[PDB]
Amino acid sequence: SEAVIKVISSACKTYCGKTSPSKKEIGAMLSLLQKEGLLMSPSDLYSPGSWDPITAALSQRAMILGKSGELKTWGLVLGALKAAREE
Repeated sequence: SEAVIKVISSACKTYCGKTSPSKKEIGAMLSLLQKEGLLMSPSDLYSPGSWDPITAALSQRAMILGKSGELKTWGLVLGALKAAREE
């Protein structure tokens, strides 16, 4: 799951624009989406269609639990992959 972090760690710097996530966060997110039962692999981040239930899910967890670390990474990592498919 190294190629799934390089494609985002390099793309976010072009999409997010001085607002990319943290290297330690990316690894703490791609692994969460799996256990959460959202995706089966980190490369699934390139699947524009399941972000709906995934985005609303992480947004609800931050509230129920109270934290917002993982969700923060999703909101950013998604801000890039979203503009990717476009252009």
